[PDB]
Amino acid sequence: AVLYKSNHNVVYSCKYHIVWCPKYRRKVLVGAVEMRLKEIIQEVAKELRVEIIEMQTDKDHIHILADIDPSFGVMKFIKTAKGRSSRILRQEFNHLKTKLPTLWTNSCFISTVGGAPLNVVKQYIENQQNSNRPKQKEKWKSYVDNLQTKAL
Amino acid sequence: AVLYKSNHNVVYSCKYHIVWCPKYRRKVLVGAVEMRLKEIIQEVAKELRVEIIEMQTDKDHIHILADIDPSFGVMKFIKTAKGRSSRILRQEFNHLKTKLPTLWTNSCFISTVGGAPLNVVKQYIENQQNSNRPKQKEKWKSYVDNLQTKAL
DNA sequence: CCCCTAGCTTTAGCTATGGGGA
DNA sequence: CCCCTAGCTTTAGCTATGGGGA
Repeated sequence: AVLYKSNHNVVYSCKYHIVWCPKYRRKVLVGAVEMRLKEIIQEVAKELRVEIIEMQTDKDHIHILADIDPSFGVMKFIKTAKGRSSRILRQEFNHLKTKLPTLWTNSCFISTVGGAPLNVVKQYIENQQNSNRPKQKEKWKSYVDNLQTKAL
Repeated sequence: AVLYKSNHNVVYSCKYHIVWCPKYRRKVLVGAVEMRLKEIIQEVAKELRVEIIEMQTDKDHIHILADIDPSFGVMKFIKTAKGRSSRILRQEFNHLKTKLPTLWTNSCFISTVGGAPLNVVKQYIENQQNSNRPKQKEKWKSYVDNLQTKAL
């Protein structure tokens, strides 16, 4: 959910808007291709532990709203999503192979999305331990334990 | 400024709120230590091409609003920021070395910030080339040349 | 900005805060 | 969640989508 926890002690929420277009901004992302593209991206996300919040395509581009573990790195998810989908789709639909040198370009757009944390930041500080005493360890455990994670 | 470009062809704006607290949430980020802390983080940001939009400490924690090249990785800026400041600060002020086992903890808070792209995404797509014709190469070069970068 | 090579997956087709440069 | 180990910088003191587990 909105606020995750690293496998260790990193408290985060890293949502990214990602957008990239086919070679020549070709309008191939429709029908069969559009469907498989979304499926392939889905498999990559689960595998790379990326939370696809939203995802839609519109002929000459794909728009993804994703949550990504800051330790992992947005470009790793993109590298894979673009690389694989390109190999698969070009294998599945030949006009994507015979008419284009590649499926994608070396470009892509990325923007961080989120609003002023304010209170979330206050709760984070307040719950850090201020000693090794029992109460403190309990305060912290209760805090992080009540956070979302990304297994698989 | 707000919308940058990679050394290659990545059009981005990745802003992050970053917060970490001293070990034990000790209120040591004041006076001399606070000043030197900000100075150190300023040097690490410039060395790592990280843009510090805003920074402020407040006794028991430092708050940073940074813009980082998506291909660089948030944790590399934090690793160096926490890592170096700790080494230096504990070297310059002994009460930080004798009274604490480390300066920081293995925790930190990270949240992406920024609103929906909407029009910025439309302009991104509209300026992708749709062919190798000269006009398209001009439209594109023109677009990317009119974007911010991070030299040094 | 381009193209070239490394690096790694998808072993094709993508990124590298990559690199060098009429 | 903890602690251990390795990696890399600050060669101390931090992170690793790290690892393993009363």
